[PDB]
Amino acid sequence: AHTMETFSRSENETEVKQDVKAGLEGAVKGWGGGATAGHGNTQGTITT
Amino acid sequence: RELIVRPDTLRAIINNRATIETTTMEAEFTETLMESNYNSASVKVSAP
Repeated sequence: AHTMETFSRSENETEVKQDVKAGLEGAVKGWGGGATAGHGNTQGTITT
Repeated sequence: RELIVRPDTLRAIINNRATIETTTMEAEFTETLMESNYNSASVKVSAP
């Protein structure tokens, strides 16, 4: 009797994040103002 | 239809080497992709 068993497994995982933020403000003689902006990006990957 | 005449005997050899063979193969594959975004904007204006 002869038995042969072979097993292989590969797991790969990847994650990327990227956040950007910006802002502005100012006022003269009470004529005020402000602004703000943002951006995001998240990418994941799982391979088995 | 019978092509040849029935013989009185047969030439034979004996072989009793029994064999059992089993093969199993399994394969799996998984692939997950994830993405996400966000955008933000804020604005403000002022006066007295």
